[PDB]
Amino acid sequence: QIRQNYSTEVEAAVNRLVNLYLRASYTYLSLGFYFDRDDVALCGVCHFFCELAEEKREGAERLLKMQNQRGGRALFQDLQKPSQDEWGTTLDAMKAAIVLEKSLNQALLDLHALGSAQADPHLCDFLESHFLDEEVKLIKKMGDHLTNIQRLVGSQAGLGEYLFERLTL
Amino acid sequence: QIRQNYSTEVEAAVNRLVNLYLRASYTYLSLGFYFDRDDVALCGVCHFFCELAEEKREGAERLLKMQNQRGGRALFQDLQKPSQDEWGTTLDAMKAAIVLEKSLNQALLDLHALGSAQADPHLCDFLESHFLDEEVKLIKKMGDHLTNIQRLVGSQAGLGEYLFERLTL
Amino acid sequence: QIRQNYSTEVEAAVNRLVNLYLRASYTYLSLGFYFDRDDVALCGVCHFFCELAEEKREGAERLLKMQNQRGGRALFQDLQKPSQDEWGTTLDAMKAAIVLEKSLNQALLDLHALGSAQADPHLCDFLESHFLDEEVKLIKKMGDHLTNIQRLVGSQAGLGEYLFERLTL
Amino acid sequence: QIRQNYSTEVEAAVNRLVNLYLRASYTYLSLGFYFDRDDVALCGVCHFFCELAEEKREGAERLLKMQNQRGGRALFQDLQKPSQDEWGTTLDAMKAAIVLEKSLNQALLDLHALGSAQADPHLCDFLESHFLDEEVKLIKKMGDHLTNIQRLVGSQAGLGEYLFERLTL
Ligand SMILES: [Au+]
Ligand SMILES: [Au+]
Ligand SMILES: [Au+]
Ligand SMILES: [Au+]
Ligand SMILES: [Au+]
Ligand SMILES: [Au+]
Ligand SMILES: [Au+]
Ligand SMILES: [Au+]
Ligand SMILES: [Au+]
Ligand SMILES: [Au+]
Ligand SMILES: [Au+]
Ligand SMILES: [Au+]
Ligand SMILES: [Au+]
Ligand SMILES: [Au+]
Ligand SMILES: [Au+]
Ligand SMILES: [Au+]
Ligand SMILES: [Au+]
Ligand SMILES: [Au+]
Ligand SMILES: [Au+]
Ligand SMILES: [Au+]
Ligand SMILES: [Au+]
Ligand SMILES: [Au+]
Ligand SMILES: [Au+]
Ligand SMILES: [Au+]
Ligand SMILES: [Au+]
Ligand SMILES: [Au+]
Ligand SMILES: [Au+]
Ligand SMILES: [Au+]
Ligand SMILES: [Au+]
Ligand SMILES: [Au+]
Ligand SMILES: [Au+]
Ligand SMILES: [Au+]
Ligand SMILES: [Au+]
Ligand SMILES: [Au+]
Ligand SMILES: [Au+]
Ligand SMILES: [Au+]
Ligand SMILES: [Au+]
Ligand SMILES: [Au+]
Ligand SMILES: [Au+]
Ligand SMILES: [Au+]
Repeated sequence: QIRQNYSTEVEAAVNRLVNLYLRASYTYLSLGFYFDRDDVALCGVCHFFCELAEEKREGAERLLKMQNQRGGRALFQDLQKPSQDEWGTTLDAMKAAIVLEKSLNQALLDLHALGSAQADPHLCDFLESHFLDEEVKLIKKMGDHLTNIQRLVGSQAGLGEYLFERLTL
Repeated sequence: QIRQNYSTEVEAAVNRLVNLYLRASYTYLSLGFYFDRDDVALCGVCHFFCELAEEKREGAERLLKMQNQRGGRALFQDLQKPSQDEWGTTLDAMKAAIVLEKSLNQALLDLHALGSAQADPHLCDFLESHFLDEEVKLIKKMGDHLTNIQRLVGSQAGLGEYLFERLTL
Repeated sequence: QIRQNYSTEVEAAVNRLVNLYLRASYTYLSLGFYFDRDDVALCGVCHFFCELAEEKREGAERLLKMQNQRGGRALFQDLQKPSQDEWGTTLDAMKAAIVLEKSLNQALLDLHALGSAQADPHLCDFLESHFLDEEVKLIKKMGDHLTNIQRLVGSQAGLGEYLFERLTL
Repeated sequence: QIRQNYSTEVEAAVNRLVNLYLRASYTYLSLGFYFDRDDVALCGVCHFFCELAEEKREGAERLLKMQNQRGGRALFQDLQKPSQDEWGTTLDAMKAAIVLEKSLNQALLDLHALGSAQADPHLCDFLESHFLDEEVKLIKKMGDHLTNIQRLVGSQAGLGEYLFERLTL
C-alpha cells in the first residue's frame, strides 16, 4: 500500500479533472477538423486547434500518471461530445476556446483549494509545476489572438480572417 | 587627481543628460509593456520599444563611464515616471517616441554647445562618436515608421495597425 | 477578458514590487559607478554591483510580464533616487546591499502572504519558482562576503579591501 | 604641392608634439628598466612602463605620418633625457607617470585650440580619433592604480608594493 496523505475527495476530483481535459481535447479535435473543411479552409487555425487537442490529452495523461503515483484509482466516464458541430468564424471559435480554457482553469483552482483544505502539498506542487502557469500562458495567448482577430473584423471580415491565419497562425 | 579641462558646468549637464536617458529608457519600458497587454497585443511594437529601452539605458551607462573617466562625480536624481499610463494607438505611441527622441537630441546639442563654449574637445569627440549619429539614424527610422503607419490609417485602421506590426516590425 | 482569480490588491502590490525592484536596480547602478571612481577604483566591486543592477531589472521585467499574463495593468511611479550619493567602504556598501535585499525579501514575503489570503496559487507558484529561492541564495552570498570583508578589516583596512576585491570578486 | 589649409603654426606645433611623445617614450623606457633592476625587481611595473614606451613611440609615428600627409616637414630635435635616473617607489613612479601624461594631454589640448583658431578640421578629426580619448582612458587607469597603490601603503609598504605588482600588474 503506497497511498499516503491522499484523500478520497482529491482522488475523485483528479478523475473529474482528467475527464475535463479529455473533453477539452475532444473539443479541439472537432475545432481543428471544422477549420480543415473545404468550405472553411483555414490551415493555420486547424493547426492551432490540433496542437491544443494534443496538449490537453497530455495534460490528462499526466493527471492519470499522478493518480497512479499516489495510489488512487483512475475511473473513466463518458466523454461528452463537443458543445457545437460547426464553430462559425475564427473569432467565434477563439471565444469558445477561451471560455473552455477558463473553465479548465477554474477546475484547476477548485482542485488546488481542495488540496489546501486537505493539507496535500504533493498535489499543490503537482498542479503548480505542470498546469497553473501553462494555463495562464495559454489564456494570455488566446486573449492576444482574440484582440488581433477583433481588430481585423471592421468592414472587410473575410480579408481579416485570411490575413490573421496567414500572418499570425 | 585626474580631472583636467573638465568644467563643473559640463559635469552637471552630463549628470542631467544621464537622467534624461534613464527617463527615456523608463518610458520605453512602459511603452513596451503597454503593447504586450492582452487588449493591445502588438508583439512587434513591444519588441521595438523594449529594444529602445535597452539602448537608452546603455546610452546612460556610457555617459556615466565617461563622467568617471574625466574625474567628474555621478549624481543621481529621481526618475520621473513616464508621461502617460496608456499610450493609445501605434501611431500615438510612435509620435510620443519621436518627440522624446527630439528632446534627447536637443539635450545632446545643448551639451555639445556648452562643450564648445568651454573648449572641451574630449566631450565633443565623445558625443560625436557615440550619440549624435545614432540619434539622427533613430529619428530617421521613426520618421519612416510614422509615414508608413499614417499611410495605413485611412478607412481600415485596425487592419493597418495589424499589417504594420506583422510586416515591418 | 483573460483576468481570472486575480485580485485588485495583488495587482497593486505587484506594481509596487516592480517599483521596488527597479529602485534596487538603480541603487546598484549608483553603487557600481561609485566603485569605478578613480578615487575608489575597486573593479571587482563595480562588477558585482553592475551585475546586481541587471538582475534586479530582470526581476522587475518578469513581474511586469506576469502582471500582463494575469490581465492586470502595469502602473509606473517615480523611481526614487538611491539613499546615498557616496557609499563609503566596501564593508559599508555590502551592508547597505544586504539591508536592501532584506527589504526586497520582506516585500516578496508580504506578497506571498497576500496571495495566500486571496487564494491565488498562480501568484504563489510564480514567486516560488523565480524570486524566493534566488533572494535567499543572494542574501547568503552577501552574508558570506560581509564575513570575509570583516575578517579582513583588523589593523590594515586598505590592504584587506584590496585583497578582497582581487581574490574574491 | 599637396599642402592645403595647413598653417605653419600647426606644422611647428605638430613637430613639438612629436618631440614630447618621443621624450615620454624615453622616460618610460627609463622607468621600465629601473623596475627591472635586481634591487628593485618588480616585473609587472617594468612591463607596464615598457608597454607605455611603445605606445608613446607609436603616437609619435602617427603624428609624423600625419605631418607628411598634410605636406608639412618633420623636424627633429634633441630628446632630452628623462627627469630622473632613479624613480623611487612604485607610488613615486606612478605619480611621475601621471604628471607626464597630464602634460601630454595639455599639449594635445593646446594643439586642438590652435587648430580651432586656424580653422583646420582635419587636424581636429585627427586628434579626436587617435589621441584625446586614449589619453583620457590612460590617465583614468593611472588614477585607479595610484588609488590602489596608496591604499596599500599604510604600515606594511613593502608588502603592499609586492601585492600590487602581483595581483594588478
Ligand atoms: Au487540425
Ligand atoms: Au491543420
Ligand atoms: Au488534427
Ligand atoms: Au494547492
Ligand atoms: Au497545499
Ligand atoms: Au498550497
Ligand atoms: Au503549497
Ligand atoms: Au488563441
Ligand atoms: Au486563436
Ligand atoms: Au499562435
Ligand atoms: Au516589450
Ligand atoms: Au515584446
Ligand atoms: Au521588454
Ligand atoms: Au561640441
Ligand atoms: Au569643442
Ligand atoms: Au566641437
Ligand atoms: Au570639435
Ligand atoms: Au519608429
Ligand atoms: Au515605430
Ligand atoms: Au523597425
Ligand atoms: Au559597475
Ligand atoms: Au565594473
Ligand atoms: Au555598470
Ligand atoms: Au504564497
Ligand atoms: Au497560495
Ligand atoms: Au502558498
Ligand atoms: Au502554494
Ligand atoms: Au555581497
Ligand atoms: Au559583496
Ligand atoms: Au562574489
Ligand atoms: Au621594462
Ligand atoms: Au618588464
Ligand atoms: Au622594456
Ligand atoms: Au580642435
Ligand atoms: Au577645428
Ligand atoms: Au574642433
Ligand atoms: Au571639430
Ligand atoms: Au598606472
Ligand atoms: Au601604475
Ligand atoms: Au594595469
